[PDB]
This record gives sequence, structure tokens and C-alpha cells, in this order.
Amino acid sequence: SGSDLGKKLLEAARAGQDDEVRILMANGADVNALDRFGLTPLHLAAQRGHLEIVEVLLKCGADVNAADLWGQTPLHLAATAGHLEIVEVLLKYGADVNALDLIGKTPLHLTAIDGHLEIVEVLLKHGADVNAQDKFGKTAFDISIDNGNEDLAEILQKLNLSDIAHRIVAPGKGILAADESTGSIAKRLQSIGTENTEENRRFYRQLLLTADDRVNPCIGGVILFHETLYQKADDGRPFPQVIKSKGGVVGIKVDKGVVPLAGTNGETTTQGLDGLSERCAQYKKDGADFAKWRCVLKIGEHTPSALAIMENANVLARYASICQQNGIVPIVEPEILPDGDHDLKRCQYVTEKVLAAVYKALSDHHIYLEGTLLKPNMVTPGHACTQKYSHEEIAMATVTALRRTVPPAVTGVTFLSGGQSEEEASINLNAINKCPLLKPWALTFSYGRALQASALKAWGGKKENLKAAQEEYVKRALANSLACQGKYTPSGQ
Amino acid sequence: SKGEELFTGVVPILVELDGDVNGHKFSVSGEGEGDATYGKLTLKFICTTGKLPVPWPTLVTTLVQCFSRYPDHMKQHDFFKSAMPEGYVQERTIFFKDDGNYKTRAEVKFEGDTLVNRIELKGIDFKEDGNILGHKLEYNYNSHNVYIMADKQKNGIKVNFKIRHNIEDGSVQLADHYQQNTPIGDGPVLLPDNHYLSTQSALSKDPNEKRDHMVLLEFVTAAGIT
Repeated sequence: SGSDLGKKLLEAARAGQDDEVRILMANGADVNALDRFGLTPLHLAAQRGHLEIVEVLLKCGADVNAADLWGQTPLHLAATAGHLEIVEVLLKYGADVNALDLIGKTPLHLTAIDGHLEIVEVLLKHGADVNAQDKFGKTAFDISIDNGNEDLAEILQKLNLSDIAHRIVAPGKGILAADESTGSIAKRLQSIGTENTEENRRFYRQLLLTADDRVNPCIGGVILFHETLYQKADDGRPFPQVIKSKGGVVGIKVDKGVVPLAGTNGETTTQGLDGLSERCAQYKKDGADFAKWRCVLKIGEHTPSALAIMENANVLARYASICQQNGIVPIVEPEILPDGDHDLKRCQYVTEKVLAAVYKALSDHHIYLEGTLLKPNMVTPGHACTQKYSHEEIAMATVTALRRTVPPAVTGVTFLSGGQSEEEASINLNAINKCPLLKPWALTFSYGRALQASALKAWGGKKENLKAAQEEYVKRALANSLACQGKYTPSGQ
Repeated sequence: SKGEELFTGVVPILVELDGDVNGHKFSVSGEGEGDATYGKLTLKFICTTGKLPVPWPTLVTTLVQCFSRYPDHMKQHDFFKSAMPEGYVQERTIFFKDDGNYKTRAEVKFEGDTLVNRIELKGIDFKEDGNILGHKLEYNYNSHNVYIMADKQKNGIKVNFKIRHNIEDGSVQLADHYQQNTPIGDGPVLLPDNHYLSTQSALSKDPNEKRDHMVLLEFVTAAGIT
């Protein structure tokens, strides 16, 4: 009658006898009963589906994170059979959200394999691990595809691809562009006094990465090359394992050369469409979360016309339809080369025509705008122009030209150097953030020449100049990190 | 099917194993639970004899294998739930490279409310310094694929799948399986086509136990037609 209080308690909690649990808890029974299997009564109160039994055990002194022989916390069984009112109660008394069993799977993975809808949104509110792996190397994205879910294979990916963008265009970080291929690094390494070998291209990239620790909060993304990822450092650690260890995202150059058109006047395109579905499944496992899609655009007499705009409107949208289905964040870079001669009234007119067709095709190919990045070029006059302009007139027409086409759903908007000077590119960037206009998106730096110009002339080509080349990179990393916030005063520069 | 409605909820599973190799008599008696709706296996094998000569990772895909998670478009290609609650005789003959061979005979059936299955493991001609008997393997079991074919001769399903095991030297061991499931009753028996499933097992220990055991946690999930 009154013997074996732990054996009789599991029987009432398994079937659902609500008139028997209160009697046992009112006499003097143990709430944390451990039998031969060590299964606490909290598991049977949440696996079958009885919210009334859970509300009684939690008001006495039951362990919410009680692990059994299989290491399965009661949070796993609460979101297994398909119950929402039970999971919301266990998350209020401080439960282990990152629970790991024998394999090492968080409770978030069980909500996608079974078929939960509103239960997934509850675990993502308190704070769950997005890129949670285990002994097999499968996250919450490579499993729901083979199952056959519609509200889980397309909605869950909208949060993983967007959370990475917050750690790149953050107010204080930046993007380090350094994807010099074999047909571009040999030009800069020719007039200095060096050659183009495999050792020179590998040692040059290690100087900008493995340096002082004062550039971690200033660099959020590093752009590399496909050959760079297949190379290691002199210490013994790979390149992607160093950038992510200090607070950065590893990139890779995927676009190839250019292909001239027919019947035009110098209009070219960007090569890198074939074989895209086979490269995104491999670069994601290495540690690459984004890329760099650079195009070639110029302003002449009639270029661009009604052909280069329509052609580039579909290429920029087709690339973002495959990388989002794996784990690569597409970055559109509508770079316009300021060639010829033009003023601010003409350069801004061409910018509003090209950017108007970018987001037009993105709303048709199902492109998540809240998880992509844009890298537009500045509105600067040509080099052959005779009329000079101040730093305030350039930043005035730059922000206005972006608010007409770029939607506020973009996480961050970057810029380029424009082929100008190293110091001039940093002064014009500060005037953009100080413009008296409400900017819904964020601004940062993403130069591909000004961030490494001082680290090349003073480097020479020896081995004893390693401490002298990394010193100039610290001054350039702190100068561009303050121009994106509005607190940058040019003192002696 | 009419037998698929009986697997709704938690059904207790009783493991009754009794093998004999090289004159060594051993018996394994375990118990646990299962789930066929979402595909969850929770068992606790307890060695009643003590020092088991045969290793543990080589005796994982033995009993159960009936609470799998089948998709909504693969309910007509079932065989484990078609002979219920009549049952079926599951006979296997596991082969190896250059060592020995196994011979099991399972009778997956219900006796009222608890799944009771008996396996008479046989087979002779083994070694005293190989992977079997001698403790040389590790304590881990990775994922493997199980291919299910079809047969229309003796009214059954000829399941053929090849798995692998790990060791502590660097070699690769390959095994061969020839499962032949024969039903007992003469009721409605379905004929599935060709499809493969998945296996996500997990082995661990238990500090609250002095005798030998094996905490198995397998996750079976079906895929599609190959």
C-alpha cells in the first residue's frame, strides 16, 4: 500500500492518472525517483503529453536537466511527440538548451526531423545553437531536405544565412578584400623588385592575417582565393582555422575572367555560372561563408545601354539561387569603372539605371534580401574631368543614389576604393556616414587596395622586414574603423 | 495496413539472446522501449553471463528493426508491419573475410503486449587471435546503409547489406549479411520493392553497473527508392 514509492509513481505518470500523482506527492514520495534505468518522472510527464503533471513536479524540486543513462534531457522528449504547451513551461525555470545526448544533437534538430512548426520558433527565441554539429557532421539543414518538409527547409535557412551577416558589416568591423589571382598579382609584384612564384604569393597573405591582435574587432571578413584555402601556414595551422579563431569570416574567389560581347563597344560580362552547384557543396565544409562576384562596368558615350543592363540583371540573380541552398552568402558587387570624363550629374544617372535592375530580378528567383550583401561603387567623377569637387558634395549624391534603389532589407552596404589614393579613399568614407540623412542600413569599409598599399612598398621582398610591414597595417585598420561610425578626424594624415 | 495501427505509442521490448560459439555458452537478456511513429530505439542490453567472448559492436543489427520511420509515400512498401501480430521468422547468416561465420534465427512476434524475440546464435570454425573472441576492436559504431531487395520464391524478403567495423591498427574489415525474413501467418502480406534506410546508432557505458552491458541508442530513418 505504502511501500515502493518510486515504482508506483512512474505508473501514474506514464498512463496519465491525474488523481494519483497528487496523493503520492502529498505524503512524502521522492520527486527524483531513480530506478534501474534512472528515468525521472518528468520524462513520462512530457513524452506522452500531460501538461497538468508537469506543473506539479516543477513546484516541488524536480531536476529539469536530469540526464538518464542515454544522456537525454527532458527537453528532448517534450518536443518529440508534438506538444507546444509543454516546451514553453520547461524553458521558464532555466533548462539546458544546448543539451547533448550520446551522439551530441541539440533539441533543435529533433524539431526538424519530426515535423514541428511553431515549436521551432520557441527554441530560437531564448538562444539555441545554429551551427550545431555532432559525431556525423550533420547540422539542422542537411537532414530536413531528405525528409520532405516545406516550412523547415526554406524558413530555417533564412536565419542561418542572415546571422552571419551581422558579424561582418557590424559597426566597427570591415571586409578585407584580397583575392589577387595569377593574372593580377604579377603586375603589382613586378615594378617593386620581386617575382611571381608560389612562395611569394603564400608569404604575402600570411603577413596581413597572422599579425598583431589589435586588428580582430576591426576585421570581420577576409576575402581569399581557391588556391589559398589549399595552403597552410608556417606554424602548422591552416588559413581558415586562424581567421575564424580571432573573429573573422573566411572568403573565396569564385568568379573567373570576363567574356566580351558581340556588337557592343567594350561591354563584357562575368564568368562563373557553370559548375556552381558542385562548388557550393565543398566550400561550405572548408569554412567559406561568402564569396566575391566582381563585374566590369564602364561609362562611355553610349555604354551601358539597353543591353548590358538587361544581361547583368539576370547573372546577378542566378548566382544567388544556388549559394543560398548550401551555406554561402552571395555578395553582389556592381563595380563601375570611372572611365572617360563625367561630372556628378552624369555619374549618378548611370548608377540609378544599373541598380534599378539588380533587385528587380531578385524578387523573381526567390532571393532572401535580408541575408545578402551589396558592394556598390562610389559616385566619383572621371579622372579626365576638369571640374573639382569637395568631400561634402561627393557624399551628398552618393547616399541619395542608394536610397532610391537599395531596399532597407539589406544588412549592410559596403563601398570600394575607386582606384584613387590610399589616404583619399579614407577621407571620403567618413563624409558619407556624417551625412544628415536617416540610413536604415549599416556602412563599413571594404577596400581592395587601400588596406594593403602601405604593407607593400615598405615590405620590399626580404624576411627581416616583417615587423616593419605589419606596423603600417595597424594604422590603416584603425583609421577605416572610425570613419564608418562618424568619429574620424584627420590629424596628421 | 491493419498491423501498422498497433505501433501507436510506447511498446515494451524484451531482448532474449542465447548463443553458443566454440563451446562457450552465453545468454544476453535486455529490455527497453521503442517508437515507430518517429523512429526511436531505446534498449539496455544486460549480459547475464559476464565476460562475453564475442565483441559488442558486431552484434548491433540483431533484433528490433521494426519501429522504423517510414514516409507518407512509402507506407505500402512495408514488410515488418504486415505480418503483425502474427510474426515472422528472421534468419540471418553473417559472413566475414578470413575468419568465421554467424547463423542467427529471430522470431519477432508479440505475446500480448510486450515484444518477445528469441535468437539462437550458432556457427563454428573461428580463430583465437583475430578480431572475434580476442578483444581488439574499439567501442564505436558509425552509420551504415541497409539495402532491402525482394523475393517471390519462398514468399519472403531477401535483405542484403554490407557494413564495416573499426579496429586499432589501421585496417578495414568488411562483413557480408544475407537476411531472409519468412512470415509465420497466412494473412495479408505486402511485397515491397527496392529501397534503403539509415542507421544512427550510439554506444556508451554506465558507471552505475559493474557487469558488462551495452547502452545502445539507434535512430532508424527511411529514405527513398534507390
